[PDB]
Amino acid sequence: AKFLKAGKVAVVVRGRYAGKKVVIVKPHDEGSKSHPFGHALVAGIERYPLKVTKKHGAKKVAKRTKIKPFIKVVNYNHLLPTRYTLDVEAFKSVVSTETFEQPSQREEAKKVVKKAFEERHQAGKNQWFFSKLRF
Amino acid sequence: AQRVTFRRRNPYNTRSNKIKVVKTPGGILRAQHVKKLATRPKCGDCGSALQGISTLRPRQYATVSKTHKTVSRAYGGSRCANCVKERIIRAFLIEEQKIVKKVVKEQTEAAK
Amino acid sequence: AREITDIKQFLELTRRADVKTATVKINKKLNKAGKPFRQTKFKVRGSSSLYTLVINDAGKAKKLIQSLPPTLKVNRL
Amino acid sequence: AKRTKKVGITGKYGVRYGSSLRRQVKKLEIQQHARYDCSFCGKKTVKRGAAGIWTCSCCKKTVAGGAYTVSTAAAATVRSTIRRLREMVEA
Amino acid sequence: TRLRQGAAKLRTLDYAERHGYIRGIVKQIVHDSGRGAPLAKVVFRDPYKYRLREEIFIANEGVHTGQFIYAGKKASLNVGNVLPLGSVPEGTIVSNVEEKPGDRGALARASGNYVIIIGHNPDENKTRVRLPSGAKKVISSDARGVIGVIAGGGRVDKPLLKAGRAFHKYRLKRNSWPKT
RNA sequence: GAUGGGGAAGCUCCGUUUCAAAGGCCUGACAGGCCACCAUCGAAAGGGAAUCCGGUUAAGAUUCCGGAACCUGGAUAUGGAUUCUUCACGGUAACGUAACUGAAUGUGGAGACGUCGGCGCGAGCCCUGGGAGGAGUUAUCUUUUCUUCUUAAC
RNA sequence: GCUUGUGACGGCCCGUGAAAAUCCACAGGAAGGAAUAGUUUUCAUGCCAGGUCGUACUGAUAACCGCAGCAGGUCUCCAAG
RNA sequence: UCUAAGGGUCGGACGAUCAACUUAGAACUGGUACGGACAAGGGGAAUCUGACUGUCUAAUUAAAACAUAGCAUUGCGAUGGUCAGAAAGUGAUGUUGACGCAAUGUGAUUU
RNA sequence: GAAGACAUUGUCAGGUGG
Ligand SMILES: [Zn+2]
Repeated sequence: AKFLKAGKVAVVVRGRYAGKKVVIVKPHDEGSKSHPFGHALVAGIERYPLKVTKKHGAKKVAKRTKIKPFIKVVNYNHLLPTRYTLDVEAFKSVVSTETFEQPSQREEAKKVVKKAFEERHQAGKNQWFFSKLRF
Repeated sequence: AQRVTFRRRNPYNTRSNKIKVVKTPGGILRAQHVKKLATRPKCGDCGSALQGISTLRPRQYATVSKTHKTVSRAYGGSRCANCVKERIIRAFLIEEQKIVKKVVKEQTEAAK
Repeated sequence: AREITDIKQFLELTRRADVKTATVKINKKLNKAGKPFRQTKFKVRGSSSLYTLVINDAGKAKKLIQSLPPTLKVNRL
Repeated sequence: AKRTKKVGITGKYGVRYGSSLRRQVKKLEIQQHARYDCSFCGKKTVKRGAAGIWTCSCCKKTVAGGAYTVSTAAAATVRSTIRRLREMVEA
Repeated sequence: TRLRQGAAKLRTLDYAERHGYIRGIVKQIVHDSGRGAPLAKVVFRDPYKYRLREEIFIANEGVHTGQFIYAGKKASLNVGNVLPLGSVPEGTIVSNVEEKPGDRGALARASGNYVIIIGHNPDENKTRVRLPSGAKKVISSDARGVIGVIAGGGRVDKPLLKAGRAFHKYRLKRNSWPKT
């Protein structure tokens, strides 16, 4: 079956975001005119959140838990599946086939997912995702 | 045929004291002292040549900016773009197999 | 030395407080079958690097020679 | 074409150094310079160099071996007795 | 000895080797300058400080690059690895073995040579092993030995057929050629 | 080839990191903490930061003069970029652009590397067509013979 | 076409044909920092400075060594028709 | 003085343009001489020796002398073998370990 | 770790012995 889904998590293998985890939102098994291959709109991060401890202050954790999102189109072959998953309904409509244009769209689309990942990582769900794969 | 003089005091045909000839405005040939070649930097895992990088003399790298000695992704100025891909998924799969051994050991100690 | 393609870029290199001196050169060359036209070369002593500008038209030369400041020390040829 | 009857591959040395020696050096010269089977690729692209080494350009892997072969009969028998003795001692 | 990369030595008998094992990895396999046998750049993780500690083992046959070595005392019996000789039974063929524990090897080092454990004195620990010459000798168990023959057996079978090859041979080790 | 050290009746010798208390920091309130070597000498032909042309003298020039570039090490102002989403964006990817912080420690790369053969590529020189200039043979023949027509560093 | 340089290949060996100073990057992330304003001096511009010594000459059937201005000897580049 | 063969670049069976010296083949000709100069192997039938490339008695000897790869033997398992130091907390082989280290007679081959 | 009142080191006496 098409075990790849849009509530799914994956990894990047190439193109300036490898070694960083992502999530699928919109697969296209035969692509489009542009992106003429099986691709998927995805989102992930660019700067992982640093670890925190007991003794850190509010300001320290505030500095450490800033996080950089990203959104990109990718060939399927340049990813790897993952058994883990994530809740995806929050940021479905902000991203779109047209959202990768006129980056007034793109930057707000980054900011929504920035707040989303921040509120998620605080009271951390998907700890495995939010921690950096080491390599 | 005009004949040419070494400009430096080393007379010998060494690796370094090399000679390219070039004709000049004033109408007399002279020798011109080329310097040694670069080499492609290489892959610490692959032993392969890696792209995007300027083949420059080693101190000469200090002049150029960050871009020419680098590419964008992680493991930029050292690696192959395939050896990275191999090791990353190695680190992912055996990271999952750590969980596999976790479920094995917790199963047998639960049996104990 | 370096070459210029934009004059709106150019016109502050002549005001950048490193220049004291600059010059103009004129050149006699022929375009494809064309006709023999003079060709202006405005050169300016940027101290770290000489900046030039090649121009074929003479009306633009008369424009720029007047547009440039009076204090700047130019020579010809 | 097969351009000779019995001298074969070592004919560059010529008429020198004796036939009884030419035979043995020929026997080893065919063995050293041929291309051998990769354990991993399964390809006849495995070449020696700097005697003792054996190297597949395909998949870039290298392995030690005989001075003039990939592997010895002693390698075979120690491999087989190890396959025995590992299973014997482990259980 | 210009080009001699490093002595064909063993690791030291540290706490890991002595109460457990360790995984150590080969990076390449290189021809020694003036040796009948090849060597192996092989690396471990120094467990007291954060770095990858290089080691220079002798290259037994069968071993390839991209290979691991579990090694110490609790290592599974496999080619390329190392143990002190008490855990194995008789008959396990080894090489590059030690005279005393931690001397990093005197015996069974040359090309295509090996030694053959035949006996044990488990109480009052020793181990009985034959030499390539064939002289029997019983030594303590805590000293070690690498599995398998030294690679390159049959280096000796080939003649040389001309003097320049012998000059190229004996330029490298020692000026013991031309001999009277 | 020093010092440590040990011998030597002794001049001085064996040895070169080893039977050594060998050296310096990093915050931070005189107390805690980390690191690990070992000297130094030896290549005007090996490695190695970076320059060209023209002119000039009785005699030297990659040295001087005229012009034009480069390297290293400093300070420090501006421009530009990044940012109220603080440590840029784009491209499937190969990788890119004018930049786009970062210590201790770790890892990797260059420096760093044979001989011979044949094959390709380009540089210089050689053969030379046409044109424009200068010289020379021409009793007789030769739309001829010779020379110039160039352009660096960066 | 001649010489020379480089490249991609191939052979060649029980010969496999050096190490260091130096430079750079990468992983790592101690920590620092903006909104009424900072950060970036590995981008561009802009400013001062670069010390000691050698440097001429010949390099040879006269400039050196051969008791000498000796039919001798001394490493090497350019190499036309 | 001729012929034939050996090519690129441009068009959709072949054609237009562009250029090289390589060989072969047929004539005509004169001192019947012609690699014309210069440069440039004399060859062969028998006997013996060392196997060979190679090395040397500069300044009376350049071999049937020396080394050579091979063959066979002997020694040594590290407190070891060879070898050295004024003595040492010494030192080479040795960053080595019996397919090794070292000394032997002998020198390719058939037998 | 091995070895241990033996070794060994300092000094004496036999056999052999260019
Ligand atoms: Zn392979």
